[PDB]
Amino acid sequence: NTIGARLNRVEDKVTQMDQRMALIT
Amino acid sequence: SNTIGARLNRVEDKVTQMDQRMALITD
Amino acid sequence: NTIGARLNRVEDKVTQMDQRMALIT
Repeated sequence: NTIGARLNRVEDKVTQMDQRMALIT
Repeated sequence: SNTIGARLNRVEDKVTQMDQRMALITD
Repeated sequence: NTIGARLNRVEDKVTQMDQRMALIT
């Protein structure tokens, strides 16, 4: 897959883990 | 070893493992 | 912005959150 595609996928994922975080801690 | 591409690789590895450990912290 | 800054910002975020998880497990 493309770097453009991969980069986007990781920016959102980090964003998702951050929200799972926020709801706990 | 340090192109945007090689570093992307590392950052997705870290993200992958981090996402699992996370299932142990919360849903 | 650029692909470089975007990768930097994401490394930045991943790093901050790893230290937060490292405290727990």
